[PDB]
Amino acid sequence: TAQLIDGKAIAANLRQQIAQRVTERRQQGLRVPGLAVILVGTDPASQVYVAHKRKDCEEVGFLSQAYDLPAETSQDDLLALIDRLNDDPAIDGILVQLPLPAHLDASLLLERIHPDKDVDGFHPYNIGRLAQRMPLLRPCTPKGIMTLLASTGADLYGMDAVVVGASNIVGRPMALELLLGGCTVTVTHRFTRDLADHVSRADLVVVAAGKPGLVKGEWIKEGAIVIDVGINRQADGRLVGDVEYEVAAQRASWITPVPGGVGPMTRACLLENTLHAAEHLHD
Amino acid sequence: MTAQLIDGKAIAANLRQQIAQRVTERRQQGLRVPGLAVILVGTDPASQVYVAHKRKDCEEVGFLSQAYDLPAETSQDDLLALIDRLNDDPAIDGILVQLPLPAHLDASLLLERIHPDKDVDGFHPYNIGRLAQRMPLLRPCTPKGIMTLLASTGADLYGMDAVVVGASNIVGRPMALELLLGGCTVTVTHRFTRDLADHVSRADLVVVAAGKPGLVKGEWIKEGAIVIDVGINRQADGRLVGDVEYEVAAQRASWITPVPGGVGPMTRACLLENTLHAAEHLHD
Repeated sequence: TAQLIDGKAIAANLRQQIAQRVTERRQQGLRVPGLAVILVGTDPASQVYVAHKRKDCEEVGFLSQAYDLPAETSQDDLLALIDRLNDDPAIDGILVQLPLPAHLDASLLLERIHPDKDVDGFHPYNIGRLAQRMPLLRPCTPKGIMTLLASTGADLYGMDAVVVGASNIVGRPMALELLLGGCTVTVTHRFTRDLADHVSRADLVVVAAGKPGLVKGEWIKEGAIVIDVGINRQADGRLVGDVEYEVAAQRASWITPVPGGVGPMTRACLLENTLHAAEHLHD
Repeated sequence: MTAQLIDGKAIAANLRQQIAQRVTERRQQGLRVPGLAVILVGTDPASQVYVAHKRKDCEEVGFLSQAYDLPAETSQDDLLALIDRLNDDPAIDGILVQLPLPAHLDASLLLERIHPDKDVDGFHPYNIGRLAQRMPLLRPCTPKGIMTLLASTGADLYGMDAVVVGASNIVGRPMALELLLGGCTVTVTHRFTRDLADHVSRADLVVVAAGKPGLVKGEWIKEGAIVIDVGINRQADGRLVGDVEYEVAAQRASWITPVPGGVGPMTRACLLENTLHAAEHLHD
């Protein structure tokens, strides 16, 4: 009964729009956006995810620079690579594939990225800027979920929204995006006393919990919008989502099927960030 | 009527002593005294008063003070260079800029020039982002102060339903990030919120920062709730009437802040606490 949000189709529309914009730039003599994607180590998951990023990068016609470093690359060498990419005016976005080898300080390395080239958008400065209602580059997964909400044509102003999975990296950012978008926002987490009462009052539910069946379909308010993205922002391979779909779908006005498009939306908004950076932040 | 009163002025005075006693300990032990550079640009009467308050407190706890009372016409570039020198001075732990600035300066670019490291006010986007991701560097001082007020009640914030009334306010978002880190379930409301009463009346903890007299009705307060009413002026509270209807709220709340209360002293006290922390933990 609920209409379906198709994140995969919206991510494709978004890649298509970015590719066309890039074609309008290149004919106009404007610089093509550059994206450096850095991989360190052997992790099969990370090789697959990085591969999807670069495939999406090529489709959209960005200038791209691959850096497939070996796992024992020093922290300092990696800093010098990030220092050099910041000072390269041909590069608009710098991506450091996660997770990184144990010896590497994850936070130090990621925070070395100029916030205006941090197209993932989770650099602390970027989240802080979102927090104070003037984002530089928005965290791409939350941004991607706002795009999902936008496709429903719903008016978020005054909507009671609930974010389930505060502990997740997307959770706080997601809350800041929804507040920016006009919603009253409740954030819940593992220690929330009565999740059912919070969810049942919500016009909008965003769940990123990685806990199958956590949100009962009975908790969903009639007419609610339900976004179920789990904890993997790069690829959704779940057979069952955090929300119990059947009943949820009987009551929601809009729902994301599971597995859904969180990965493609995340990559699309990542590219969208790279383009914006080029058009707006780098001259 | 029946609510234990949260006294922010007492707590702030108590906190200034501790900073003072710790400074005297460092001074007795030959360790470096924390340094605070306080910048004032222009001559706005309220801004002069507020820096005065900051600098009285700064001298009370025995910090090294550097005062920059600059003229209102001071160039943005000249002010940048001032910030640059202060950033690299090992004697200076905290760099503070009194607001508002004259309108001709890009106040964001200047405030962001400060190393989050020396941002003792704590509202640098980096600092707010670090707080957002559960790994705070220097905590925004007004929200930190509200967390201290709450800690003094002895309450367990874990699984409490908290509501922050004032998203508009510069404190609102950081308040929410503080409350979440403290383990509350947190709802943030603002001018487009529907049924504000329903959100407030479900809350075990209400933090209001609206600058709107009587906005939150005392009848909306949950029985046994903790109620913090700090208005929208972080440096002073001169309201005759608060955001919460005090008389009725006091009959229902377990703890409540009187109004006019201690948001200002608490804010300055936590700013000073961040300077000490900077000195003891972030610098040499």
